[PDB]
Amino acid sequence: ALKSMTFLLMLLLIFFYIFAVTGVYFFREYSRSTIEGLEYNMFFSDLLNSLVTVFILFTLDHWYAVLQDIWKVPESSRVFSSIYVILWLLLGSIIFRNIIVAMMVTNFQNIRSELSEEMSHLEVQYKADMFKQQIIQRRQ
Amino acid sequence: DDLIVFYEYKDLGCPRLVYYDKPWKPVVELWKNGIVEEIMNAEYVISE
Repeated sequence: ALKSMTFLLMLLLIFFYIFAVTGVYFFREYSRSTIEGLEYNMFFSDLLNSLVTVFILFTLDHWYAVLQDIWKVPESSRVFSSIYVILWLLLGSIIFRNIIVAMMVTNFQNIRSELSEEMSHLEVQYKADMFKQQIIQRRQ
Repeated sequence: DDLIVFYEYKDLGCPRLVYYDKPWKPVVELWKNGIVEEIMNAEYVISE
């Protein structure tokens, strides 16, 4: 399986890279604001913090609460930012989870396929062996 | 030209932090014998 992980892994990490670096300077006014009462401020502060928080969005834990904690930013009619992060989390999570489970069950499929063709070839060889045993017996 | 500025920490303190292209107005408070009593709401000006 991990040998078969060739291109999908770098596709996953490069989508992570592009989406994280896009979302760095999207909720910039979340961490860079003068609001005293906030507790998810550090999530969107640094580039490494951006990687960690978009990984959190990828894992999809408390995305509701993350969105309400970013709602303390002045709502600019949600025209670009909230739809961007929601689309990113949903698309990335479902597309990558689905693609990995699909390719893993495909790996199981061809494992069983090569196993079954091996037993079929063994059965064909056994039939040929038994037929040649009849041929040899009649040849004596 | 080659104008310079000498920051005085004791008189001023740590300056506030603001960013580029942000509509900002300062908030100031009235102090009577060293206790916060009421925020300012008057007409006021700032200058350099």
